[PDB]
Amino acid sequence: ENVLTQSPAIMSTSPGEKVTMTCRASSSVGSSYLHWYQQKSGASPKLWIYSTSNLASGVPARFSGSGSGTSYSLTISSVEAEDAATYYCQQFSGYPLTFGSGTKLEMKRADAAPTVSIFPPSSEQLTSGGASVVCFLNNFYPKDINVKWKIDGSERQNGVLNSWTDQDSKDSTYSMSSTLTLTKDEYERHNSYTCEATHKTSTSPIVKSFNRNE
Amino acid sequence: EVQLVESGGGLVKPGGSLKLSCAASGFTFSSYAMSWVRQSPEKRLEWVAEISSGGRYIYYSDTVTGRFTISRDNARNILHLEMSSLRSEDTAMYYCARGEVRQRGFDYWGQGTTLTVSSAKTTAPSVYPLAPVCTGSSVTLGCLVKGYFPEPVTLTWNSGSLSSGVHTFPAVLQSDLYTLSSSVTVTSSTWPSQSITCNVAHPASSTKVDKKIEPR
Amino acid sequence: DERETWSGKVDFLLSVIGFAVDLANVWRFPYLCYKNGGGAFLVPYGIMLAVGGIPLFYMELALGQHNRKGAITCWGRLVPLFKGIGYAVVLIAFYVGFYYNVIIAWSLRFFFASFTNSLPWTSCNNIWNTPNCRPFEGHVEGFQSAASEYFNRYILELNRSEGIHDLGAIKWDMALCLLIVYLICYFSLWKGISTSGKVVWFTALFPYAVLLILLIRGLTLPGSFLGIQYYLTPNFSAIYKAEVWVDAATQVFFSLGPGFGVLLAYASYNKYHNNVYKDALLTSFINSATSFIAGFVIFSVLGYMAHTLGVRIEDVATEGPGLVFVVYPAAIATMPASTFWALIFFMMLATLGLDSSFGGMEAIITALSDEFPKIKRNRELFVAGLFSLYFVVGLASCTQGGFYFLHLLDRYAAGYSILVAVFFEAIAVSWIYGTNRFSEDIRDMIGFPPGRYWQVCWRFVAPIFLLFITVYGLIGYEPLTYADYVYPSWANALGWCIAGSSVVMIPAVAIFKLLSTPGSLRQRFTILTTPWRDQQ
Ligand SMILES: CC(C)CCC[C@@H](C)[C@H]1CC[C@H]2[C@@H]3CC=C4C[C@@H](OC(=O)CCC(=O)O)CC[C@]4(C)[C@H]3CC[C@]12C
Ligand SMILES: CC(C)CCC[C@@H](C)[C@H]1CC[C@H]2[C@@H]3CC=C4C[C@@H](O)CC[C@]4(C)[C@H]3CC[C@]12C
Ligand SMILES: OC[C@H]1O[C@H](O[C@H]2[C@H](O)[C@@H](O)[C@@H](O)O[C@@H]2CO)[C@H](O)[C@@H](O)[C@@H]1O
Ligand SMILES: OC[C@H]1O[C@H](O[C@H]2[C@H](O)[C@@H](O)[C@@H](O)O[C@@H]2CO)[C@H](O)[C@@H](O)[C@@H]1O
Ligand SMILES: CCN(CC)C(=O)[C@]1(c2ccccc2)C[C@@H]1CN
Ligand SMILES: CCCCCCCCCC
Ligand SMILES: [Cl-]
Ligand code: NA
Ligand code: NA
Repeated sequence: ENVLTQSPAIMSTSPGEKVTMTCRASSSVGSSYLHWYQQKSGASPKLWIYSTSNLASGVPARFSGSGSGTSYSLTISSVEAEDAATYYCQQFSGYPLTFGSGTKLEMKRADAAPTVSIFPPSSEQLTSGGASVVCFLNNFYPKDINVKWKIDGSERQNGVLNSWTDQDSKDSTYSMSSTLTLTKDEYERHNSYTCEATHKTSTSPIVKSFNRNE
Repeated sequence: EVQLVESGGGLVKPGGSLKLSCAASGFTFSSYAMSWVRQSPEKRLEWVAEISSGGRYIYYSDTVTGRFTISRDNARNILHLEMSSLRSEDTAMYYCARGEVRQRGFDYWGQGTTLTVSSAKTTAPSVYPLAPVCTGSSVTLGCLVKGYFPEPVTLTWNSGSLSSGVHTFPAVLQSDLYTLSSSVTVTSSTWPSQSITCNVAHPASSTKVDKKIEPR
Repeated sequence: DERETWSGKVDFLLSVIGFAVDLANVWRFPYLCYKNGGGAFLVPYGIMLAVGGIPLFYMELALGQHNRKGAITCWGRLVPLFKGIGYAVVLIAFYVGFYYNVIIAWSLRFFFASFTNSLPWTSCNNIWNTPNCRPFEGHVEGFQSAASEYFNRYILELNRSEGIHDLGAIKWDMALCLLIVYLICYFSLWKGISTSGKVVWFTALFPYAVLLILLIRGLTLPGSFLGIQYYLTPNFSAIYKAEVWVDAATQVFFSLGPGFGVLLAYASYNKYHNNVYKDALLTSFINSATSFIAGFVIFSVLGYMAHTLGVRIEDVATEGPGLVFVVYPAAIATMPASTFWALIFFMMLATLGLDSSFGGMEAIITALSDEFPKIKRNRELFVAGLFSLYFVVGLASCTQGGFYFLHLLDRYAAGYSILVAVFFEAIAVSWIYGTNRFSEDIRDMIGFPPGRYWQVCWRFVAPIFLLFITVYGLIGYEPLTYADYVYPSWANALGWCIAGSSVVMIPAVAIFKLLSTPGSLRQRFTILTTPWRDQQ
C-alpha cells in the first residue's frame, strides 16, 4: 500500500495570497500517474489536476502542479473565496489505489467575537423526564472557542454535546452549539444556569445566564 | 452531460449484506472502466474495487476482498457492488467514479450513497422548540432534534422560506443516538409578530413533525 | 507463470531494432526512392507505413506482451479455432532459414576476401573472367563487370550449373562460411535470452557506426551530391501511379515484419505493464530512419561512380544482392584505403542479417518451448538439432547451382504464405476475438486504451492493406525466371507445395479441432471462439 501523506492538514489563507500544499508518497510514483481532486463541503469530489501539472476541464489557471518522485505540490497563485475546499492527491500507478490524507483550505478573516444565547429546557421536553439547556455561540472567528457550564455558580463538566459548523461561505465565520443534558429531577433542584464562553477576542469570558423562576 | 447516480444502501446489521447501484448515463458506459471509492465519517477517501470496461479485469482492496464483489451490466448501463459480511468499518458514503485512463484519474464522480453498519436500532427524534428567556433589536430562536437514528434528518424554518440568519449544526453521535440543533435569528420586530415554525423530517422512521416557536 | 524477462529494457529494443533492420533497408528502399520520383515516394510510403505497417507492428507487440507465450500457444488462446495461424507462422520462419543465412555467408566470404592490398574484384584479367568483361557496370547483358564476374564466377561458380537440377560441386569455402554463421547463431541463442539480448548490443549497433563512417566517406566523394539528386529529386508524377503505392505498401510490410511470430516472441518476455505502445512507435521509426540514412550511403557512392567512372546511373542504381556484392564493392575498389572500406562494408552486411536470423529462429524456439515442455527443459540439445539440420540441408545451397535453389525459396517460402496468414491474424484479433476485448487487454497493461485511429486501422485498413498487396502480387504474377534460365514446371509446383505447406494448417487445424470437440455445430464454434482467459 503506497501511503500518501498531505501537509499541512489545515491552512487558513487571506484572499489574494499564494498557497502551496505538498503530497508525500511512501514509494516513488510516476509523474504521469499522480492526480489531484478538490472536494467542497456536502458535495462529491471533482477531478482537478491529472498527470502532476495538467489542469482538468473548468479549473481556473491560478492552479498549477509540480513535483516528481515522492514529493509533489499543488499551488494557487492568488487565492479566492470559492477555493475553500479540501484537496486530495491520488496515486494511480499501482494497486491498491491510494488517496492522500487531505489538505483543508480555509479563508482567513478579521477576528470577530461571538453572540451567546441561552435556552432553558422546552416544556414539551420536561414532560418526559428530561431537561436539555442549550447554548449557541454564533458568527465568530477564529475557529477555536472554549465553553463552560455553571449550575448555581459551580462548574458542570459531564454530559455535554458540542457541535461545530463549517466555515460560513459569506462572512467566513464559525458557529458552535453546546447542549448540557441533565435529568428533569436534577434541573428542578437548582436555580441558576450559566453559559460562559472564553474566546481569543476578550480576556474575560462572555456570560449568559438565567434563573428557573422568570 | 455525463452523469452518475448511486443508489441503494442505508442501514445494515453487522454480518448483513447489501447491494449498491450506479446508474450511468450521458456517455458510452461500456467503453470506460469504473471503480467504487468510499468516504468514512472521518472524511478519508479510500478506493474499494475497479472493474475493467468489459469486466474481465477486476481489482479489489485488501480490506474488502473476499467480502465485496463488483460487476457490470453494459446492456443497461448499471454498476453494482455486492457487499456481504458487512462490518462497522464499512460505514461510509460510497462513490462511483469513472476512470478508464490511469494517466487521467477519475474524470467523473457520482453523488454518493450512504451506508451505516450498526447494531443500533432505528429511533425517531423528539423535536423541542427553543424560545428566549421571558430584550431588543435582533432575537434568536432554536430547534432541538434529540435522540434519533440513523442519519439523516432534514431541518428547515417556515417550510424553507427563512434561509438567512439560520445556523443548523451537524449531528453528533452519543451512545448510539444522534442529536442535532438549529439556530435562527430574526429582527425583534419579526418575532413573535409573525410565526416561526421548525420543520423536521426523519424518513428512516416515518417522522414528519412541525414545531412552532412560542414565548413563555 | 514466472517466465523470463529481459535482463535490461535496451536488450528488448535492440533485439527488435535489430530484427527489423537488415539488407532490405539497404538494397531495396533507396532503389524505390530512385525509381518512384525521389522524395515524392515518401508520401505513399509514409501513408502506407502509418495505416498498414505501424498498426500491425503495435498489434503483435501487444499480443506478445499480453499473452506471455510463443506464437502457437498464443493464437491458440485468443481464438482456439484459429490456433493453426501459430503453426503456419513457425513453418514460414523455419523455411526462410534455409536461404536467409546463406546471404550472411556471402558477406563473410567477401570479408575473408578483403584481407588484401589489392581487392580481387577490380580487374578483368583473372582466370574467372571472360573476353566480355568491362571494368564497371554496363547495360548489355553479355558483357558483365569485373565485380559481376567475381561474384557470379569465383564466389558462386553459378556459371557451372545448367539450372536447378544441376547443383554440381559443394563449394567448401562457402560451406565453411555457412557453418561460421550457424556457430554465431548457436552461441548467441543457446543459453537463452539473458545472453541473446546482449549480443544484439553489437549486431544491432555496429551497423550504425559503419553507416556513419561510410556516410562521411561517401558524401566527401567527387560527385556525391549528384547521387543525392538521383536519390531524392521529387517527381510527383508517380504518386498518381498505382504501381507505386504497391511498392510502398510491399516495402512497408516486408521491412517491419509484423505477423511472423518474432515480435510476439520477443514481447512475451516483457513485463506485463511495459509501455509497449511507446516501444512500437520508437522501434518502428528507427527502422524507417535507418533506411533513409542508408540511401545516402548508397547514392553518394552511386553518384561518384557516375561522375568519376563513366557509368550510366541506370546501370548501377540496382537492387538486391547485386548492389552490395557487385556494384558498391566495385566502387570501393577505386577509393583509397579500399581494403578498409571493404572490411567494414562486409562486416556491416554480415551483422545486418545476424540480428534478423536470431529473431526468426527465436520465434521458432519460443513458440515450441511454450507448447512442448519436453523441449523447453531440453533447450541446448534442441537448437543443435535445429541448426545442424539447417546446416546439413544448407549444403545444397553451398553448391555451384545453389543460387537457383535459393531464388526459389526466396519466392515461395515466405511469399503469399505470410500475407494470407497475417490476413487471418488481423481478422482473428479485430473481429473474432474483439477490438474492444483487445483494447481492454491493452488498458490493463499500459493504463489507457488504443485511440480510435488504431482501432479503425485494425478491423478495416489492415486486412485491406494486406489484400491490396496480395491481389497485386497475383496480378503481375510471372513464372519463375533468372536471367535466361526459366525454372521448369516441377520446380514451381515444388514451390507452391512449400507456400501451402503452411497456410493449409490454418483450415486444417480449424477442421481438426472442430471435429475433435463434443457438442452441437454452433455449440462447437462458440467453444472454439471462447478465449483461454475468459474460461477462467
Ligand atoms: C524518415 C522518415 C521516413 C519518417 C519516418 C516516420 C514517418 C514515415 C511518419 C509519417 C506518418 C507518421 C504517423 C502519422 C500519424 C500517426 C498516428 C498518430 O495517432 C495519434 O496521435 C493518436 C494517438 C492515440 O489515438 O492514442 C500516432 C503516430 C503516427 C502513427 C505517426 C508515426 C510516424 C509516421 C509513420
Ligand atoms: C548518421 C547515422 C550513422 C546516425 C546513427 C544514429 C545512432 C547514433 C542511433 C540510431 C538508433 C539509436 C539507438 C536506438 C535505441 C536506443 C534505446 C534507448 O533506450 C537508448 C539508446 C539506443 C540504444 C540508441 C543509441 C543511438 C542509436 C544507435
Ligand atoms: O490521449 C488520450 C489519453 O491517453 C493518452 O495516451 C498517451 C500516453 O499516455 C503517452 O505516453 C503517449 O503514448 O501518448 C499517448 C497519446 O494517446 C495520454 O496518456 C492521456 O493523457 C490522454 O488523456
Ligand atoms: O580468404 C579465403 C580464401 O583464401 C584464398 O583465396 C585468396 C587467394 O588465395 C589469394 O590469391 C587472394 O589474393 O585472393 C583470395 C582472397 O581474396 C584461397 O585460395 C581460397 O580457397 C580461400 O577461400
Ligand atoms: C530471417 C529474418 N526474418 C525472420 C523470419 C524475417 O521475417 C524477415 C524476412 C525475410 C525474408 C522474407 C521476408 C521477410 C526480415 C523480415 C523482417 N525484417
Ligand atoms: C517434424 C516436422 C517437419 C516438417 C517438414 C515438412 C516439409 C514440407 C516441404 C514440402
Ligand atoms: Cl524500409
Ligand atoms: Na527490414
Ligand atoms: Na538485422
